[PDB]
Amino acid sequence: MLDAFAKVVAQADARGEFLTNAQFDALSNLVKEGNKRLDAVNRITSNASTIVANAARALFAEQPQLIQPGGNAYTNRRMAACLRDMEIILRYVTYAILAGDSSVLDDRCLNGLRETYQALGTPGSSVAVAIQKMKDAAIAIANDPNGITPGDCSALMSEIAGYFDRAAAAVA
Amino acid sequence: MLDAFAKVVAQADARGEFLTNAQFDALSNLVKEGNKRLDAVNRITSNASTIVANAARALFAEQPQLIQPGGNAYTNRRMAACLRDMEIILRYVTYAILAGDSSVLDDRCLNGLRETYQALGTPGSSVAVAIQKMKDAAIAIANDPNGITPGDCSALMSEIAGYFDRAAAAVA
Amino acid sequence: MLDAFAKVVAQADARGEFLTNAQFDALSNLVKEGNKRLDAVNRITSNASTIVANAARALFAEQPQLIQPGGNAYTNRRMAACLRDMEIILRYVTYAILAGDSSVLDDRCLNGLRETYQALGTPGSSVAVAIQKMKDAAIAIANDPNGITPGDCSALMSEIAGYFDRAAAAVA
Amino acid sequence: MLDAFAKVVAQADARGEFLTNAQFDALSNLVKEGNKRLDAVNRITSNASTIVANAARALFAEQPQLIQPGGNAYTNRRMAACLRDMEIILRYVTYAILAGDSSVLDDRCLNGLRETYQALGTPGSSVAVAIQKMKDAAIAIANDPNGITPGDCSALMSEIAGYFDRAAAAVA
Amino acid sequence: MLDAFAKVVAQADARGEFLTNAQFDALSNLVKEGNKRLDAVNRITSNASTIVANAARALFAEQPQLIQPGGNAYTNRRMAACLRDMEIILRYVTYAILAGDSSVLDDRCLNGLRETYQALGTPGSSVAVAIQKMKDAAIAIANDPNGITPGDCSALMSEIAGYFDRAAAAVA
Amino acid sequence: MLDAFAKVVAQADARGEFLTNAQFDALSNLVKEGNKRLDAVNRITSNASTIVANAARALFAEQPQLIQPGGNAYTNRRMAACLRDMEIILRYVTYAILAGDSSVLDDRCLNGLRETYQALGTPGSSVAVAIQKMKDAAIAIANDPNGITPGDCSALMSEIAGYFDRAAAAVA
Amino acid sequence: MKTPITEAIAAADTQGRFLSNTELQAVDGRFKRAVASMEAARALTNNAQSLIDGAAQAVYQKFPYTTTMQGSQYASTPEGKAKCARDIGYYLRMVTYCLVAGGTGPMDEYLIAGLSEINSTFDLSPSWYIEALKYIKANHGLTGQAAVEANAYIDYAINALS
Amino acid sequence: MKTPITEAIAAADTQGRFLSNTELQAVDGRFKRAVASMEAARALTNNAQSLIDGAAQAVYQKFPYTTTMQGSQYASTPEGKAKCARDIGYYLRMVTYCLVAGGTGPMDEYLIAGLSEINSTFDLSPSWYIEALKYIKANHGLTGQAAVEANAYIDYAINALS
Amino acid sequence: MKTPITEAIAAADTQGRFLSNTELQAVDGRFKRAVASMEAARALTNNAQSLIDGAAQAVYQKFPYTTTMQGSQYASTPEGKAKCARDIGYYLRMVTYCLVAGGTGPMDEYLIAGLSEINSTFDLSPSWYIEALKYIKANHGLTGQAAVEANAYIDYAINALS
Amino acid sequence: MKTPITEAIAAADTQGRFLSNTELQAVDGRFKRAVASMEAARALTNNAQSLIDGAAQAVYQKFPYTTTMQGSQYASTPEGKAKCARDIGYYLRMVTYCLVAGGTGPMDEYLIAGLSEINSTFDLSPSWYIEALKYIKANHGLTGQAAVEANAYIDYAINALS
Amino acid sequence: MKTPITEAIAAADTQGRFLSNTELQAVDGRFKRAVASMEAARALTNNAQSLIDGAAQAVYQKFPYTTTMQGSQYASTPEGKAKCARDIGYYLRMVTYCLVAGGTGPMDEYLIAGLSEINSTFDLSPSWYIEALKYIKANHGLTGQAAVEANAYIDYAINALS
Amino acid sequence: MKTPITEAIAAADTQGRFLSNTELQAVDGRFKRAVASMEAARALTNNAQSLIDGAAQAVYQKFPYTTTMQGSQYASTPEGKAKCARDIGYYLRMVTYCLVAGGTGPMDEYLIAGLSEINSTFDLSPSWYIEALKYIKANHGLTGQAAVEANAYIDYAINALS
Ligand SMILES: *[C@@H](C)[C@H]1/C(=C/c2[nH]c(/C=C3N=C(/C=C4\NC(=O)C(CC)=C4C)C(C)=C\3CCC(=O)O)c(CCC(=O)O)c2C)NC(=O)[C@@H]1C
Repeated sequence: MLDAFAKVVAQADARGEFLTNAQFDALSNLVKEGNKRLDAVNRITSNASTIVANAARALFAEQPQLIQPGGNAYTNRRMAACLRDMEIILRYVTYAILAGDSSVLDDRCLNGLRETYQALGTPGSSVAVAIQKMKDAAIAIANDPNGITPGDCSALMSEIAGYFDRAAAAVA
Repeated sequence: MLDAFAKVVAQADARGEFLTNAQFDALSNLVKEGNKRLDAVNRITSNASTIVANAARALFAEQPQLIQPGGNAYTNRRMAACLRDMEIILRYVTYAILAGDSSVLDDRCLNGLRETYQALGTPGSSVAVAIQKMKDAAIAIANDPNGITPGDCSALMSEIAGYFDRAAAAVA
Repeated sequence: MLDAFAKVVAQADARGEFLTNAQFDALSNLVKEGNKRLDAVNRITSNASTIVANAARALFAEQPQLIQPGGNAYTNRRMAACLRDMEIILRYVTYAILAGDSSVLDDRCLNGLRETYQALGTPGSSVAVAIQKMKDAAIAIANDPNGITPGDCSALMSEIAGYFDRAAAAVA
Repeated sequence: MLDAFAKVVAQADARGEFLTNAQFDALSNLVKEGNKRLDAVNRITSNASTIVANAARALFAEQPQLIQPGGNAYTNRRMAACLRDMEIILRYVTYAILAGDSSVLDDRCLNGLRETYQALGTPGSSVAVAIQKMKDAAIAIANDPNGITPGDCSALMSEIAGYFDRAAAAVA
Repeated sequence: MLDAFAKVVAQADARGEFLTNAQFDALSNLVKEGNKRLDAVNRITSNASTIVANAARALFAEQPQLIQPGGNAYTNRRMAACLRDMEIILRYVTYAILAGDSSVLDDRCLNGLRETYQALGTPGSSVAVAIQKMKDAAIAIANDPNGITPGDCSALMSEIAGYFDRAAAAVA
Repeated sequence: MLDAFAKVVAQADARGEFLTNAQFDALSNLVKEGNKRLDAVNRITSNASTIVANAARALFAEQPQLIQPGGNAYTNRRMAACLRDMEIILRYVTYAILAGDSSVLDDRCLNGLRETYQALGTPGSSVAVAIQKMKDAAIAIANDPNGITPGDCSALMSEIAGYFDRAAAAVA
Repeated sequence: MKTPITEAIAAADTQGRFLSNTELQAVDGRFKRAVASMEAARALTNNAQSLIDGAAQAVYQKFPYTTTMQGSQYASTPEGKAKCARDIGYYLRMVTYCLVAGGTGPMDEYLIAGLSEINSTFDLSPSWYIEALKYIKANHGLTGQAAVEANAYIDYAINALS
Repeated sequence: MKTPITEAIAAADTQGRFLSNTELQAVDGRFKRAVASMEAARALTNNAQSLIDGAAQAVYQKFPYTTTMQGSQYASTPEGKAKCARDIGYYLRMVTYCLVAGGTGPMDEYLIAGLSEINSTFDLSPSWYIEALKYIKANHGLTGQAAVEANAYIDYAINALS
Repeated sequence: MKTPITEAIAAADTQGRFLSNTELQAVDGRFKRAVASMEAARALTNNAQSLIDGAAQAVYQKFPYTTTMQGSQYASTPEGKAKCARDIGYYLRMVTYCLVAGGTGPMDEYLIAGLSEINSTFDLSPSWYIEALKYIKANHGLTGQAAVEANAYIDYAINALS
Repeated sequence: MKTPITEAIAAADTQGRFLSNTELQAVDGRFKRAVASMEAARALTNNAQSLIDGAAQAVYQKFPYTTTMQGSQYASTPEGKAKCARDIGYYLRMVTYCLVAGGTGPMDEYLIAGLSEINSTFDLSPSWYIEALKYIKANHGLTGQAAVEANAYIDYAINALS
Repeated sequence: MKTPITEAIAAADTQGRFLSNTELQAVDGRFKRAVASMEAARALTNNAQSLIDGAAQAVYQKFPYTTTMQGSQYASTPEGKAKCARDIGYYLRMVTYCLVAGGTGPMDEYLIAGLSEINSTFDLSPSWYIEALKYIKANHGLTGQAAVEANAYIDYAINALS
Repeated sequence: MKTPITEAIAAADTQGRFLSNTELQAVDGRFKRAVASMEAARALTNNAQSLIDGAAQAVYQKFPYTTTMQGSQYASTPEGKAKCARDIGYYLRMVTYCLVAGGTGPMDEYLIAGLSEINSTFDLSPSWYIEALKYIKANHGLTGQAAVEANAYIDYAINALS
């Protein structure tokens, strides 16, 4: 597992170099944006259950064959497994938002997940839809201008989107 | 593991359907033949040791190179392993006879067994001969008209043969 | 695991044969050379640490990129791992010298080791250099004419070289 | 684990004796009462959840200090543990009803349970009350004259009471 | 494990009470002293090795029979075990300093430790001396007025002493 | 585990002393008697099965209540357990004969064995009889003057008896 | 799937043994009971629709708020009502699977595994489905041992929801 | 109990290590945040009664059936209402424990562990307690970072019930 | 001890479950079979002595050397013959225990566990006891399902010796 | 395969250690003993046929029934006699393998593993092979330490059959 | 790599939980401390060369034998001196990695893991590197909390060598 | 303790076996070697003092700084010198224990276990003790196989320190 800071460290070490000023300044601006990063994690996490539920409710409305008899999300065992996968993906995405780096999401969630769904018969293209739903909901929630000190979080919301897209691209 | 009854259930569920009359009648005739099924299992099982021993004695008579020095069944370790494999196969076959379905035999015995014998140097074609011997002996014993209420068990003996053939086909 | 004696036994058994005189005489000459074999094992083993250290010191002098930042032997974790691999290889080689047979070295050290270094990024060609260094040092030490009953150990030193070459060939 | 039948067997074996007629007749009357025994198990088991819940609801009404802050059944962790213990005890009691023998209840539930509650601070005298509640409810349910072939189950209800009393006596 | 804050929480819960003002004020003064607490932990921890070594060097000077042949700290295995026990005790003491509560030290270090030394033949009275040495050294280091913002840490040093005394009292 | 040699070593170390001449001479006489010690171990071990069987056959003749219904050695499970205990005891005794020291027998066989038989209902006084039988048989076999270089092994047979008596005393 | 027969085999297979009379007696009891079990499964299947329609109303009458209250989890919309009738039918169909298979396996695998998670996530109250099952148990019109079989698996569902 | 400090120690103790700067930075963040956390705990405690009384009504208005429907699990009796107000107060008191301790530990150990089992056995709907918590979150009158602390633990309760 | 009933409980207890219809059907099959099983146990007990005496001779006729050959393992002495008749009676008594208990448990626990070890240590040939059991199976005079029960447990012994 | 040398290596390899003087002393004892061991192996090999022929008869004389009794497991047919002489030769050949290898490994791996299973399945009595080994031990004509080696491995076989 | 942030995630991920306020407070403490940590890392980097050159001499003065004694492990040759200055720079560079990452992870993974093995194999005395670190700690010229950060990781190195 | 005999027993005991010829050959090699081993142990014991006194000086000459440098770990004081001579004697005494026991056990248990920890904590350089052992190896005055035994255990110590 690497965060944004350890990432730079591990690159300098591979070169055997002290950090340059361009790196000390870049890592200082992460810190200066740390509050915003914590608001996003807190907001997404405090609405984890509604993000997941509403995303599933929409997925099954748009793709009702997933819940018809024979569907991959039919029976409560497979429905629960599906809701869980959505919980898990969202959890590792919020980890990445805190770390400023996707390694935790890659190493512990997305790596091998495409092969898992293929061996089970689960359509990853539908899992990608699910991840897309959560993304729009999480960003809407995290960038809500209400009840918070006004400011610009656009770069952070691009980063947060990057992780959702990354997960969605890894299952499709 | 599925028995004949759970098999139908799992097919109806995949379709989301109650059972039809054609299915309620078919499952009733299994029940009405249940006594015969229990006689066969009891008879084969009560003669397990002679079925196996006599089958091996014949196999080694016909293929004496399996017991010559260098043969795959030479030394007591490999002979015991061979007699065991024959015990195991017969055991899972009797399981299938009771269940009315081959899934237990497939999932827990035959799946991967061809690859096992190939990686060890064991000739599956000779294991198939062994399974053929047990088959003829088990059917002769199970369909013995003596000391039992007279009746027709021909469909059952075809089913029992089906399992032996299935195992024999999976190793060759 | 097989030693020189069990090796012959396992070949005679595969043929179903008692041992011939050519075999009883060959196995007697191993015994008559047993003292020399024990001197070699004792000598190499009593200098294990200097064999390894001096071999590494030379390897890194000749290939200084292995210890530069980014090099496979840079950081103390990877240096220690490298010194360990050299200890391990030497240990299994001394096992083979005592047994008169390479099976222990093959089965427990060299088998799969090429694939291990490939999956890690370790250059086996450099590991082979290391093994070459230890070889020359171990033979020089084991065949030192000093402080020992004079005699001819040339056949033994050819055998000892054979094991080092075998390991070196298996990683490259 | 022993059932009523194995119990007699193990006593005859200790004496080295075949069974006498007094024993063959006693074991036949168990069989002839087997239907009643299965109705009782089925009835208690089909109402397990209401037996437990209603028993707890009454226990806490009568002993409200168990649910006050500081009480042994305060917090959801300890409440759940309490409801579980009641489920478990009832489960092993129904096992004993089917077996005609208390050994399963003794060996796997009641043995050491007094020491467990003492080491935790749980008042076994209150657990006994709980077990008493379940008893009256289970007997009322199992001996309900409605929707069943009329007959006398009084000896069976005495036996069922015996198991509840046994458990209640083992914790107090 | 409880810290100073969780301690108050668990007492209020046992009573079923919100916190009073006397408790909100007491817990605020812990926070206001948090910097001092972190200086002490940092200082003791940054000198862990010299605290331990110098303590042992003095212990063995004063009690040279512990290192004579037959002594409990003779041989490198028992010396290392002794130095380790001193490391471990100091480690759990620094844990307690950070938590403001001895529970971690009690539950995970001191509980059962008297019985351990008795079953091994280790004189706990000598272990207490060792703990006394570390105490004086740790307090001298942690309360060093040099290179730090001047202020009064006397109450903290009394607390730190309390933990050392507690451990020393538990082994003697 | 200690042998006769390690025993002396561990006593000298406790005193911090080199070995004296009285000890170098005593340990030399063990070596000079090593052949006799190996004949005894070889002889007892080559007749392990007859020593055990004949000992049991005599035990049960003298104490036929051990094999009557209800007896501790009745049923094949308990008979096998009894024959095993006799095998095990004899095995650890032969270990002690090779080591010249009872520690292996004490630590790995006899320690706690009295408590084991008491918790099971096994009469250790009868186990002692069994051990007595094996003793006389093992000594008769090991000291057989036939087919061996003549000499005096009386001190060795006293030692061997000592181990049997020790085991017999530990169960009674 | 957990049936009397797969339990018999599982028991033997776990211990590495051939089947024995111990196990065959268990299957005989399944084969004998099958008469009463089939009778119930056939009757519940033949009257499934009126039982589903009746059970749905028992719920809406017992819990009127589920038909007037706003929310996607309630039956206050045509879709909601459809989902509910659908679910009640799922429960009824599982009872008939259990009767045909001779055990709980079908309901265990297809409905009970995951049940509590699903009821929490979608805010579905167990009280609803208990009432629907209670209605089916009272109005299936089965007598004798056929009723005993049906009630054993309906009450099995109810305990899973309690 | 899970607090920022016991997590720091747990981490070190798990690996067999003394504490390090890695961990002390974590406790400093707990000590700094404590200002805002205490402010919230003190305010929620001072206004607890009106918040409990207000929250209980929000529930009865949202779910009127819980006051008119017969059953020991409902607030249709004086005792039922007492039990409900009691439970709402338990939730509010746990929020203040979490604020004082600096983590979820108090709520995790005293309320969440066993929650789903208790709500199933006694037929208590999670929707009720969510609405009570939603009301407290809207009317605690906290601003700034004190509100952020309070809402973080109230929303933590809500996720446990969802 | 392994009976149809303890297997039913074991199955449920292993999974942490109450019993279910799955298991009760198994016990019903034990209770129904008991009619035929008891009939056999009563008949084998009533004719035990002539069956033991007959079986002992079948052995001595099949294996004459066991009566003339010197050795404590043979029946060439009055004591040897006593031990043999004793052992045959043990086998017969275990068959009746299995019939009464409804499973192999009695024979498994009291005779089969340790059997091969005992036959090796005391040089007792399994061929002997197989012949004794084969004789009992042919001359117990049982018809119908009572014979099927008896033969199932005698053949069970024979497989343990093969 | 279990020889004095593979035991030495196994010991070191198990602990992750280079060999030490502890182990080399063990191999020296194997190399010294080899003189007597080889002498025995060479003599048993040179006289193998008369020993096999002699041992087979000792069996048929001790156990006459094995030559007259009907059954594929007996030596009452030319094939049976061939199988028996074959088996006796297998035992003799394993003794010489053990002498050459310096340990039990050859017999352990090629003959003892599976022995009891094979003797049960094919109804081969261990008493037979013990008598054959007892005859070889008495008539191998070895003196001194060569006899001690031979008898150690023949008696090792005998204990495996007892 | 062990940083305050990866510890926070590790804690949550170990328990299968989303992050909570418990963990976010820990990261806030890392973000706040970063001011002082960066200041130190920037200063140590800017003055690295004079600190390495100064530290190397402190060693040669404290341990003069390391410059006059023959051996490839000593600084008695131009290459030896180069290796030593190289190593001191490695230590200094790891301190700045720890300050930037906010924890010991960099030093743990790149230097401490394997340290004792390396110092034994190449006969490098820990006393040397302790003295070099002691010199850097005395002459880095840092004040206030920047010094506290620097000393925390230099003293962390020293404890690893003690 | 690890001796050739306890290894033999350990091997057998691990597998649940009686001893066999495989193991007895190993003990014979220990008994034969004992001649040379004792000769060495007796000589090293008889000349222990001059060897300790000689070895201590070889160290002070090789590493002069250990006699002039201030610190409790050095031999710059009468006590320091006493501790050093003490330690050298400990090493010499362990060599004689290994020779008497026939293996490394004594040195493994009494000296090597914990060695690296002790040398780190008290800042004792392994180079010192290697030089002391190197001196003993050169000046013990042993010839033939007695020297081979002595050097095997001295070089064993040296590898533990390298
Ligand atoms: C070739 C490697 C060099 C060499 C070896 C050599 N040794 C001997 C004789 C002996 N070697 C030993 C050594 C051991 N015996 C053991 O049991 C052990 C482990 C505990 C060891 C290390 C012994 C005892 C002898 C016999 C006594 C003696 O000193 O001679 C020879 C002579 C041939 C022989 O086998 O006796 C030789 C050649 N000598 C060289 O010149 C080679 C460089």
